[PDB]
Amino acid sequence: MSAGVITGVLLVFLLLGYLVYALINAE
Amino acid sequence: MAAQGFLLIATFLLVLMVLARPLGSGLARLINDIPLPGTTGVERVLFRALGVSDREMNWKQYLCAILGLNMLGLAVLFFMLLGQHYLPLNPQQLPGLSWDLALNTAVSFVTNTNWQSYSGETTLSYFSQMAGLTVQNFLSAASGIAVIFALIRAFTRQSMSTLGNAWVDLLRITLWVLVPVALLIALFFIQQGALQNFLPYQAVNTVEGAQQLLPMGPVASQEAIKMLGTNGGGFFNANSSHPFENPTALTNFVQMLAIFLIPTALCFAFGEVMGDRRQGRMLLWAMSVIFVICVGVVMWAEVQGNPHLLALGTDSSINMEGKESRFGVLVSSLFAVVTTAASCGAVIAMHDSFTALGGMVPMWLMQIGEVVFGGVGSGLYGMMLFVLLAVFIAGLMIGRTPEYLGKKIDVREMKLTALAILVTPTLVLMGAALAMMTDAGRSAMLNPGPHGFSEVLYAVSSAANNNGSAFAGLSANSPFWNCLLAFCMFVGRFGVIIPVMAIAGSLVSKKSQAASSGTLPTHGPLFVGLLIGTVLLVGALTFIPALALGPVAEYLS
Amino acid sequence: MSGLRPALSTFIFLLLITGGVYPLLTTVLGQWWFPWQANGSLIREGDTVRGSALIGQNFTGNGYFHGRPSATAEMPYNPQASGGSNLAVSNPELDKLIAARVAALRAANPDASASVPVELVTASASGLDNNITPQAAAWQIPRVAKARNLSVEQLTQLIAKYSQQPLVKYIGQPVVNIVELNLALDKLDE
Amino acid sequence: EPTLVVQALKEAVKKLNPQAQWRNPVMFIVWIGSLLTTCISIAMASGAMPGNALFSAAISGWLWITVLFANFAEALAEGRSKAQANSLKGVKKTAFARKLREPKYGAAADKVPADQLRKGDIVLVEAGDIIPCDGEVIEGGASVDESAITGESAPVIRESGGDFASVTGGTRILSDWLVIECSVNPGETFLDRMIAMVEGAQRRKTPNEIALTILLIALTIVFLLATATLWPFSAWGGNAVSVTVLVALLVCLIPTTIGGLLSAIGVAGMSRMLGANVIATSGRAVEAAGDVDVLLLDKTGTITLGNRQASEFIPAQGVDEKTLADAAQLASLADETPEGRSIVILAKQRFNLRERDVQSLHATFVPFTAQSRMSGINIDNRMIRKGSVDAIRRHVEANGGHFPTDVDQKVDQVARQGATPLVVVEGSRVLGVIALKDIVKGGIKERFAQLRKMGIKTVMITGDNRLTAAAIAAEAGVDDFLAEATPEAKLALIRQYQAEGRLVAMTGDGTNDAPALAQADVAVAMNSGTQAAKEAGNMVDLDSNPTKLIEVVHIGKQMLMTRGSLTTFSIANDVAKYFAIIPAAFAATYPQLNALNIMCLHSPDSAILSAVIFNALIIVFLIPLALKGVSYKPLTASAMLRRNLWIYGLGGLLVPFIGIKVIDLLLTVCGLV
Ligand SMILES: CCCCCCCCCCCCCCCCCC(=O)OC[C@H](COP(=O)([O-])OCC(O)COP(=O)([O-])OC[C@@H](COC(=O)CCCCCCCCCCCCCCCCC)OC(=O)CCCCCCCCCCCCCCCCC)OC(=O)CCCCCCCCCCCCCCCCC
Ligand SMILES: CCCCCCCCCCCCCCCCCC(=O)OC[C@H](COP(=O)([O-])OCC(O)COP(=O)([O-])OC[C@@H](COC(=O)CCCCCCCCCCCCCCCCC)OC(=O)CCCCCCCCCCCCCCCCC)OC(=O)CCCCCCCCCCCCCCCCC
Ligand SMILES: [K+]
Ligand SMILES: [K+]
Ligand SMILES: [K+]
Ligand SMILES: [K+]
Ligand SMILES: [K+]
Ligand SMILES: [K+]
Ligand SMILES: [K+]
Ligand SMILES: [K+]
Ligand SMILES: [K+]
Repeated sequence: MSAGVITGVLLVFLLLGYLVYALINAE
Repeated sequence: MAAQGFLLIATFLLVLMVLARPLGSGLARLINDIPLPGTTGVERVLFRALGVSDREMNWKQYLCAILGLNMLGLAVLFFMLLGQHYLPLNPQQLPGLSWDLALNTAVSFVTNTNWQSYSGETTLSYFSQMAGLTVQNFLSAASGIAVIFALIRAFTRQSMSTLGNAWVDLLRITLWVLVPVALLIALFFIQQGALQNFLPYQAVNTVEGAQQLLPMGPVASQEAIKMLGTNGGGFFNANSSHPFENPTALTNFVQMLAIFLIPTALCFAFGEVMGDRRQGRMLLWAMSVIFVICVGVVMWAEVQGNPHLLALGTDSSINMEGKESRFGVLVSSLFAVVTTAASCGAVIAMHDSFTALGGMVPMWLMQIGEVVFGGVGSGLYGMMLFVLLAVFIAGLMIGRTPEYLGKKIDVREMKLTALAILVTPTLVLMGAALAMMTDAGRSAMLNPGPHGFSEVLYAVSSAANNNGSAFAGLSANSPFWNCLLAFCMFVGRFGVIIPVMAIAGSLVSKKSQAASSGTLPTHGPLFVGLLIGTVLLVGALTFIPALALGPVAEYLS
Repeated sequence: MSGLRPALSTFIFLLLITGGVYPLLTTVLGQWWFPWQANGSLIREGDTVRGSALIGQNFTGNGYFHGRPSATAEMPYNPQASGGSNLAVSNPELDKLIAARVAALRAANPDASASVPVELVTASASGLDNNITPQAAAWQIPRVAKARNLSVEQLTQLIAKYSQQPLVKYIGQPVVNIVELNLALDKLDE
Repeated sequence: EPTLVVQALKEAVKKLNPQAQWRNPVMFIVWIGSLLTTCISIAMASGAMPGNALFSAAISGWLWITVLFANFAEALAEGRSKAQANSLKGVKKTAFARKLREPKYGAAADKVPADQLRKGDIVLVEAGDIIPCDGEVIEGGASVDESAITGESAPVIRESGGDFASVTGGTRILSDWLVIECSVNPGETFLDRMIAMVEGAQRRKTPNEIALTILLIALTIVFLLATATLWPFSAWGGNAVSVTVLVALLVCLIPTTIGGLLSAIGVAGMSRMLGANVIATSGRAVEAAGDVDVLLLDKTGTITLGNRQASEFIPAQGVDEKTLADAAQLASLADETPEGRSIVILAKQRFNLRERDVQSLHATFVPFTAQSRMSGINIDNRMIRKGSVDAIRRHVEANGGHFPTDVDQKVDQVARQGATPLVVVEGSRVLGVIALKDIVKGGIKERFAQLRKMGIKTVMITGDNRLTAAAIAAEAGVDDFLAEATPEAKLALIRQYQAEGRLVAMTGDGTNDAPALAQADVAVAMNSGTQAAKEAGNMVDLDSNPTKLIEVVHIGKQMLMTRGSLTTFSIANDVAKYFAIIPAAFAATYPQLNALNIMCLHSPDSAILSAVIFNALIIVFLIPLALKGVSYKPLTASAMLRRNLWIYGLGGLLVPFIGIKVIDLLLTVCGLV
């Protein structure tokens, strides 16, 4: 797609990965 | 009208509980590893011949067993669908399916979703219908009942490191709960008008001189296992609207009873095996309250149909479009709520032709996790995850460590419950997003406006929540749609099964305490309302923006 | 190794038992107890079939009873494509189709009431709908009587003969089998 | 909220480092969205993207204010803990020590600061100087003002007797020289351990907070998925929803109240625990003390548990009130019992009794004994023993003195009042009676009945005979009582109470009941030197009150239910957040969705600002509840669930509507939007 759309989708994916990692961890 | 609908709801509910309590006792006997009467003596010989010594296995081995049998089913069905023309029972000599449709159908029928992106009578042969669909409708249902059997066993057993036997569980479920009851239901279907033949497609000389090619086949047995196992994979294009499939209102009533039979009997079995029936009655009360409210809302929405019919000169404004005539609009609405609450792809009525408000409540009620009388066992451990959230919140309120029926809930259980509750909404949301950012997903469209996004969201919810009920206007035969829905079905079922299995394996290692006065009871109207509030509030917080962009915008339009 | 034996054994046993025995036993029990119900309920009149008693047929004739709209692929009443009209409530295409059907039925039935029944203008879930309400049949009586040179009382008696009320009033609706009613109408007239 | 603390804590807040933010995932997500909205606002102001370029700036600023408010919550809790930390440590930062080479006073006093001196030394302290060392005493004697531990300022005798020769902390001496050999090094000093505790906040999260963060992270994930998927969904129908509106809805939907107030709740609850004279190393033990089902209260050295305390002084015929208070203060000076502490505190509150010059008296002091139930001194040749009325009657009848007069109707009057009569004697003549009244305003019987209504069981263990134990049990209102206690018997009692799947919390002596304290799930140790106690675990009670385990149950259930109530409140606000933002967010994509705006708001950007402003300000408005906990009513579990629902779930379903409405009304009157 476009640059803004793809950077929004990738930022959402990194935020989701960070939140899943935080849920897996206990700190 | 309102009195007729209330009478229908009350009659269906009371007949369901009456017919499902003895099946609850039977499933309780299967849970407690006690053989059914008239089964031992040959059950031991069968296990000796099959090489199963009834050796107890833990959660890792049990989950690996169920998953391996599910991969075996997926592979066998995929090869059978690719090579169906080499196999016998080809009245029309139908060619083999394409790779995308074959993979989607295989994943759909192994994941107990039974989504259909095709017309059955012009796609699949008699051998495919007889083996690859009926066997999977038995096996996926048996796998779900086995998972909930092991979860109930985990809630019972004190400080043991094992759960049960997967092969004994699946064999007992399939041979005693599934085959005889579906045999009785299929015999009633042949008592009514339904096909159980193998004749070729009989050409018909129409009275006015047209040509009709009637699709004969082995329909009644697939109907019976479809209705009993909460499957929803129809023989024809219409999953239950076909008169060779649902000829009478008595057949429709038996269909709804068979849909709700095993979730109700599983709740009764849970209540009996725990020792305290109040927990099973708590679950039944919560699901029944949500179900009654949903049926009332959908019945009112379908009775107060479109004003366009009244404007263009019809005697009534009842939305009869996309609904069969042998069943009423109230019966169609009740079946829609039943089939979108219990993870069944069978439909009396076309759900596109439903009113926006009457199609919102099926959509939201299947988006909450398919937990209100859901699946076959699947909705019961969906209720288990939701009551784990409820007991965690309530334990926080009362200031004590959360404890459901004696066993405390800890960090590992909280993590796995959170992951299991995360798995299906994320699949719905990213699947609908990926369908809306691609022209391959936006090219299969039928209706314009917010109803089109409603169609896309309903299809992705059907894949991810193991329903298979479809807004049939969406053309899901595209390779992208088939792959996306198959991925959603696979990840949905198996990524809910795996963390709840880790929950069971965590729960077997714990010892239940003694019910003191300080412990919160898990029964009563307070906890029933708390669980209802938890389920509806989580479903709202997950899907109000999507329903606002879809069915709410359609209704206000 | 250790898991490949019971998995394969259970899978082959359950596959054979279910897929072979259950449809075979169901089929032999069906063809032994309910023939002409497991075989399609085909109306047979002299070594030929004129349709099932359940499927329903396209009736565009003036002297016949017109059923519900079907909207199936490649043909109105096509059992090979037993789908349905999945047009939305807010669909202008459905609005114009309903308006066209209302105009056509008003042109075809002038002596009846101005407000057409909902069943005759709204398509069914499966296009193979053999059933209409007795009120729709009573709406259709005058045109059939004028076409066949019959009486309203005789048409009402025939419709009530072929009206099939359910066992319980509130689990369904009373319906009229259009194909059997038209076949009996033709047999009585000729 | 005093200004001199709040301003410094805001100065600590102003460091909004991302390293300090990513430990809390909810407000790290809020911080990332705030930075995203700020960058969008700067790009729109420069000219990269069109639009308002001021609505986005206001949204970004208020999201930054939300982050600053959560940091204000956390740092306000840390500063409230550090105020009580510096109320004890801050004297010892700038002080001095008087060293010595031999235990004899007749030596040259070396001047070493000794702020880093190792153990096994010899120091000196005299004439109001602050004691800089924590060890034992081989000779000397002085009155010690234990303000830094007790918080009530009461003198104690610190002399080499065997049990009264243990100094603790930077504690003020009051009489004369007292040689001290410090047996610890810095780091294991009491003030250093309190420093490590107040800097040890949220180093290790409790399991309850961990599971709550897991649920909050799951809610954050589903809200993030819905917000992120709104752009593809709304981009098909009309124009797409603006990114700043999506980030505002994301932050305003994510539970940020409890997400920003969780660490504040934990630190404020542990500060409340420290203010209850309880040294708790970890909060997991506090949560377990909130989680137990039975309570064991070891009464072996104290009298009538610890609720009864001194209320007023009743004189005699031949004595004066001042002389009676002087005798009582001198008798109970050498008593670490809560009864003797209450006697000293009451005497101080009445007549400002102070330093007594113990070395000039040249009197050997005998402490309290469990078997004798007696405590007295040896001034000149007379005994100033005091205790229970039966024991002191036996003591005065053991000699040739005549029996006292009118004391029978005096103790009858105080028994009709409902108090335990404490009697002092000069050796032959009874100097008066003291009424020990319960310090609980609602009554210890009502408190124990409320504990019974909570479902948690109360059991007390008495070292006396069956009659005294039954009398004290009937006076208090406990469920079970034990007599002739041995450590084997109490360990067996703990085992047979744990045999039915129940959690046992037991308080007692850390030096005499250590294996049974380790056997119990929660151990509120008392009457110890506290060094090995804090080393092993064994939650240290400062004033040695046996009834403070009830206070831990209070502060150790209140934190958990405050967490749950605020979690439910933050979850329930989001219905009104939908009803405020969804018509505002979809005003141009679907203009038909304005019917969902049930509250008559002016404009969509005004609605978004109102919702974001309320989401920011709710943390500030719930600061007092998070700091003070919840004023909860002890009832059954179902009744507590019903009350907590009716208060906090209905608050979350009602007050965001009112708050968003009044904030939008203020915005429309003031004309910003
Ligand atoms: C609009 C009406 C709303 C209410 C509908 C009725 C709901 C039940 C009524 C309960 C109230 C009266 C009972 C007094 C005690 C109350 C406390 C209690 O816990 O009751 C449990 C009550 C009995 O438990 P229990 O007496 O405490 O236990 C005694 C035994 O030791 C435990 O073992 P046991 O109970 O299995 O053994 C006894 C049983 C032996 O078991 C059997 O062999 C078969 C019987 C089991 C099924 C019974 C039929 C259940 C049908 C439920 C749905 C009815 C239609 C509702 C449709 C609503 C549509 C708006 O035989 C019985 O005696 C049955 C109890 C008789 C009471 C019900 C009378 C039957 C008439 C049908 C209902 C008509 C209305 C009732 C009056 C309500 C006021 C208007 O539950 C039952 O009645 C049967 C248990 C299994 C079903 C529970 C699931 C309930 C589903 C709710 C559906 C309703 C819709 C939701 C409302 C939506 C609103 C928005
Ligand atoms: C916003 C929060 C609001 C909180 C509401 C709290 C209401 C408290 C009212 C104050 C008055 C109570 C004082 C007397 C107490 C003792 C009376 C008694 O026997 O038990 C009554 C009960 C005491 O609790 P319990 O310990 O379980 O009862 C012990 C019994 O032995 C065990 O019960 P039993 O079965 O043995 O009782 C036998 C008999 C005894 O009858 C009596 O004597 C009752 C005496 C009180 C009369 C009031 C009627 C209470 C029961 C009707 C509840 C339905 C209407 C709900 C109205 C709510 C407002 C009151 O009852 C019956 O005839 C049939 C009972 C069969 C059980 C199935 C109940 C039907 C399902 C309805 C579920 C709730 C409605 C759906 C809500 C959906 C909202 C999303 O107190 C209640 O009133 C319960 C109503 C609670 C409504 C749920 C609120 C839902 C709000 C949204 C959910 C929030 C979730 C947020 C989560 C956020 C994070 C995820
Ligand atoms: K399904
Ligand atoms: K289907
Ligand atoms: K879910
Ligand atoms: K689920
Ligand atoms: K399911
Ligand atoms: K599922
Ligand atoms: K959800
Ligand atoms: K969650
Ligand atoms: K919030």
